[PDB]
Amino acid sequence: FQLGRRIPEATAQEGFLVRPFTQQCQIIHTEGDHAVIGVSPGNSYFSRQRLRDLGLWGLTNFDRVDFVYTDVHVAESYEALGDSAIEARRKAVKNIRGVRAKITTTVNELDPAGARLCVRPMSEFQSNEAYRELHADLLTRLKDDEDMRAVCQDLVRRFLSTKGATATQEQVCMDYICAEAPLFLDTPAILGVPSSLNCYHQSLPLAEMLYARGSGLRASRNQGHAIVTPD
Repeated sequence: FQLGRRIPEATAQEGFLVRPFTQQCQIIHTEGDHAVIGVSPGNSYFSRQRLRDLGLWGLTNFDRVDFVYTDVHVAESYEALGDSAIEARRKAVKNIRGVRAKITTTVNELDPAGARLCVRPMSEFQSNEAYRELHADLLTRLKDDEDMRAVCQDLVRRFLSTKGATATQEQVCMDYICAEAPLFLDTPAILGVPSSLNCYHQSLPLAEMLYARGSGLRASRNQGHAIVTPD
């Protein structure tokens, strides 16, 4: 249930349906500067074949493509689901090795020279100054603004109710989403590209806020989101 006025529909491209979240995201998709293909560890959707298909779709449609796999708050999520701390870390380490390796093989196969397609962990952005400024700003607004925070908690509970939940599961999920958020706000600032489309096979839980009309916390005018699913 999207809140904008001319909701884009999906365009079929190299085996995917690409659905930009707003009309302005569709302009960014058409610019073809940059895509982030976010990848979650422990998620069987990201098979070797699906990653290859994504990487081919990406290089066909953008000048540059960055696969970014989430490697932060993974052990914490497994603990919040009931694993011991030791076993949560064991499984996080295993799932993070598997997704890193599948992506790395993909990228070596498609772009041996590392010219257009790159993979990196989400934690690598912790030393990026724009990422750090985006993250701190987001945390400060949540701390300072309880109405904005309440909207984000509702969006977290909606997202968890699909995948009820405890306070701990909510808090860890908020942490996990806050850590990805700078790439959903301003990948152009973090990666130095003209514009960027942040792509996933489900809409981002905070999309309704970050890509909305009005004012508040909003993604950069050069940042877009698309939902990208197999045709």
